[PDB]
Parts: sequence; structure tokens; C-alpha cells
Amino acid sequence: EIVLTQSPGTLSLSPGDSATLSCRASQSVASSYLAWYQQKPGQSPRLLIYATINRAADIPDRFSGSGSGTDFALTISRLEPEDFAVYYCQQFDSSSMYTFGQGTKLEITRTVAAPSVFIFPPSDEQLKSGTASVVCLLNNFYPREAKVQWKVDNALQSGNSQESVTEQDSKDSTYSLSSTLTLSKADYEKHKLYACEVTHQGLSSPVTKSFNRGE
Amino acid sequence: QVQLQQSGPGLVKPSQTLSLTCAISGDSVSSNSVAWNWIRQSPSRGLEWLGRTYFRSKWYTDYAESLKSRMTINPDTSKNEFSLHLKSVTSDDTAVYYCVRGIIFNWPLGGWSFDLWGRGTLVSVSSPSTKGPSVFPLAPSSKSTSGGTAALGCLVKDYFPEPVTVSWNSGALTSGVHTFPAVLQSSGLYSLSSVVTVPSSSLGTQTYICNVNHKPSNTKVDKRVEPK
Repeated sequence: EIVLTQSPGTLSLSPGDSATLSCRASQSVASSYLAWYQQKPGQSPRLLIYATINRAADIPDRFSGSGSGTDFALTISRLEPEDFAVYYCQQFDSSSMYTFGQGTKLEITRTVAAPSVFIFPPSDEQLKSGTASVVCLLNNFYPREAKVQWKVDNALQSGNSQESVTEQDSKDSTYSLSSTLTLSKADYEKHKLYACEVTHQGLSSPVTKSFNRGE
Repeated sequence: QVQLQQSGPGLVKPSQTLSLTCAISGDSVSSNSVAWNWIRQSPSRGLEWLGRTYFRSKWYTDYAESLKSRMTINPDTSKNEFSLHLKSVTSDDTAVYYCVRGIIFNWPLGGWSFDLWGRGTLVSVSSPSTKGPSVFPLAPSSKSTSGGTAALGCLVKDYFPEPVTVSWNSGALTSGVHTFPAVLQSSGLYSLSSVVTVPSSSLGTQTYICNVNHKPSNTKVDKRVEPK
């Protein structure tokens, strides 16, 4: 019944900046019952602020809560890379017992970093089972935008690869990416040259890593 | 201090009942100054409070209005635990489930805050049976004098459902590890890679093992990754 609307949905700021995260309630919230949580990747939420303004034990002074009524805010002064997280507001009332806002994702901007690229042939163990996975790794880059192109004997591949990307590293704020090209064993043994070509803002020209089957 | 140990199946079939337990150490399930909650999280629905139980000279329970018919929370004082039972589950109940301590600091003037959260249990509401992964090495290749850094890893392929956990050298190798999100293949099985960068000079002397654990299938694999 009480809806909490957080804004902005995503915010990207540099270390040393200040962030203001807003939480707007659909009706008045008693100030003792408004809390804020921080959730870092792979972790459970952590209490940051309770009763609108009160820092939880051992939370740094850079985190501060404010507001009243319908409008609340979490301010983070002097951003650090480790503050990369999703921040949630939360309230309680007799009619709608506990509700959360949808979260604001605080991303960290850093200077451009080109990826380091590696290619991995399929293992002999896997070939024994009739399928071949070729993996291309893009390590520690920024920003997140990156294009990976697979070529087999210089023929561009389409439709036969999948990729996934890590969240920003809490220390150096980079991403890493893995792309897997999946072929049948028969198709894999029918070709020789396997190549991963990478395009990224931090590369003046694309980088290609390759190998020849049986070498 | 306080530990909240969660347990229960990671896979539940549609229409069946999803049960989880939270075993408390360092606090009392019947303490009259806290309350014991279940909260879940999904990418679509966000964080959703499900219910709570607490003792004030008798037991009380409160459930989210949308779930009041489908849910039950039961405390157990002899084992100092409390459990969640969610009936008639559908894929909308696929989520990470947390057990969570609620407290009112500076009561009676304060208000509720969720000050301790368990690690959380991913529950997938799906019909297929569990399947353990095959684990293949991602070998460092021709990277013995290629700048001093070698990348190696493990490909964790064809398992169901999520999650798998990957460590390196039984947790002794943590810096430089990236374990990527799984992707769902057209087969309906997941595939994931975990990589680490290491000094090229160490490849001859240092052993590197990825430890893969797939709890839903009781599968554990230790795979040594060696250079080509």
C-alpha cells in the first residue's frame, strides 16, 4: 500500500564525488520507520541507515540520511570504488507491513582501460564427448562496451556463441568478459584457425588472439 | 556474535511446497526484543518481505497480504530455528530467500530495521531433474614468458539448476579470480567459466586446482589445471 519510488535508477560517478539517492513514498512515512540498505555484488543486503538519519554501527560518516514525510535521501560523500552497490530504501506501516524501494545502482566511473585478451582451445577431455567449447577472455577493462567476433578459418561466426560479464570490481572498477564458441566435434576438427577479435574504446585498433587446432 | 545458518532444497517442482530453515546461533528465536523474518529477492520483483515470527509471552506471526493464504512460518525453540513453508509455488517464487533479524533500536521510540541477514538460498521452481556439471580445464597456452602473466581456468558445463560455487586451491587463491555468471544453453543446462591470472614463472612449480561444488546434485569436482 505504501510504495517507495527510488531515483535515479542508475547513477555513475567518479571516486571523490558525492551521490544523492532519492526515495519518494506514496504517502507519509513515520521517520522512525525509514531505513536504507547497501547490497554489494554476491552479498546479502547490509543495514546502512535506520530511523531516517541514524547510521548503523560502524558505518562510515560519509553515509548520511535525511528527509521526512514523503521525501527521503541517502547522501554518500567522497565516493570510493568499494561503494559500488545497489542501495535500497525500506519502510514499515500497519497497513502494508514492510516494503522496499526498487533500488538505485551506483556505478563507478574510472579512466578507460583496454582489455587483456586470452583464447583457450577445447580440452582433449571435452572433445572425447563430441562437443568443443572455445573460450575467449577479456580481462579487466572499462567501460563495459566491448565487441567480440569469432572467426573460424577467417569465416565470421554467427549464432553459435554466448557471453557473460562480471559486475564492476569493487577495487579497480573494471569488468571482465567471457565468450564461449560452441561447435560439434566434427565441425571443430574440420577447421584449423580459431580466432577471437576484440573491439573496445581502449584499443586503437582491434586485438585478435588465435590458435591452430593441433599446435 | 550471531550466525544465521540457512538450509533447504535449491530446486522445487511447480505446485509443490518450498520449505527452508534458518538455524540461529548467538541469539534466541524466542527473544522478546527481536523478530525473525523471511525476505526474498528476484531481478523482476526486487526485495520482498514475506513474513515474520516473534515471541512476546506467546508466539505471533505476520505474513505479507499477498501470501497470507500460501505461507506459514514455524519457530522451533528446542533447535533455536525457524522455518518457511510456501505452498503451491510457481516460477514467480524463484528467488534468493534470506532469513533476517528485525530489531527496534532505542525502543519504544525507534522503528524496525533489518540488521542481520543470512547468506541467502537460491530456490529455482522448475520441473527438470538435477544434473551435475562436467568440469574441463582452460589451460594456459604458450604463456610461460608472455609478459609474466598466465590466464587459466575451468569450464563448468551442463549442470542444472543453479548455482555452482567455484574456489581455487581450496580457497587459498582468491586474488585475480573472476567467476562469470552462468549462461543457459539451448539444452536447458547451464554453463559457467571461472578464470584466474597467475605468474607465468609459477606454472612449473605451483599447482592450480579449481574446486567446483554443485549442491543440488551433491556433485563436487576438483580439477587440476596444468599448462599445455
